[PDB]
Amino acid sequence: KENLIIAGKAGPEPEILANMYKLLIEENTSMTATVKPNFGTTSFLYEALKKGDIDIYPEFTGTVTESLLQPSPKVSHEPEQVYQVARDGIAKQDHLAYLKPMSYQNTYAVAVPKKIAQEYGLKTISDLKKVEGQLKAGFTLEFNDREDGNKGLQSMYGLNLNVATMQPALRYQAIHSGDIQITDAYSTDAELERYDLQVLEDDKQLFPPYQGAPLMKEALLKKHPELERVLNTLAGKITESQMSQLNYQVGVEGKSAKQVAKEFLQEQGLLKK
Ligand SMILES: C[N+](C)(C)[C@@H](Cc1c[nH]c(=S)[nH]1)C(=O)O
Repeated sequence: KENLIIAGKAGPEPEILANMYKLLIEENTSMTATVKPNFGTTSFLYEALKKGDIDIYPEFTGTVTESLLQPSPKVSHEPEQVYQVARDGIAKQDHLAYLKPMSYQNTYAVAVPKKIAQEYGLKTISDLKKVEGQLKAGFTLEFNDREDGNKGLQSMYGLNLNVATMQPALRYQAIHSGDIQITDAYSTDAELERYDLQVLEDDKQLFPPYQGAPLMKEALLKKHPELERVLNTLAGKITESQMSQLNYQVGVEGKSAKQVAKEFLQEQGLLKK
C-alpha cells in the first residue's frame, strides 16, 4: 500500500486539487495519499517533484511553457496547443508526465478595485501606462520574478509599475484596505468577487492559457499506470464558476477542502456515494 505525496502551491485551489487527487487515488487504486497544503511556490513544487520529495502536484499549462521549460517556447493562445507543447516539452526536459488538463482557466489577472478603474479609466493593462505614476501595485514574489508576470508587464507593455512585493495571502486584503491599488489576481479566486475587484483586460496578450493538470514523474506512471486513467476522470471538467465556488467554500467560508473536494466529485458523479 504505497502512499503518494500530493502537494499544492499556495492557496485554497491547489489544496482542493490535491485533495481531489487523493480522493480519486484512494477510491480507485490500492494506494493512499497525503495532501501537503501550501507546500511552496511553483519552482519549489517543481524541484520537489523532480527530486522525488513529492509525487503529484497540479501544475498549469502556461506555467510549464513559461517557467518550467527553459528555453521557453513561443506558444499560441489556444489552450489545447499550449497543453500539447507543455506535455511534450516537460517530458523531453525532465521526464515528467503531464496528464490531460481540466476545463477551467485560472490565469494571472491584473486587478484593480471597481472604484479605481472608473476613477482612472482603466479597462485594459495598457491603460495602466496612463496612471503608472499614481497607483501603487502589490504583486507576489513569483509574479515579479516571472517573464509571464511583472517582467512581462515591463517587456510587453512598457509598464514600470510602483510594485511592492507581497505574500499571496496578504495581497487581497491590502487592495481592499487601500494600501495598494493593483495586484496580481488569479482568475478563479473568490476574492475577486468578494472585494469588488475589476480584472484588467490582457489586450497585448501577455498571459498564455493556464489550465491545471496533474504533474508527476514518468517513473511513477510506469510503476502505477492506473494513475493515468483515474486522474483523467477530471480531464476537460470543472468550470471556472465551479472552481471559484470551491475556493469560496475553503478560503472564505472556512470549510475543509477534503470535504469540499469530496462533495463536488460526488455531485459530478466522479466519486462514490
Ligand atoms: C494558476 N496560476 C495563476 C497560473 C499560477 C498561480 C500561482 C503562482 N504561484 C503560486 S503559489 N500560485 C500558477 O500556479 O502558475
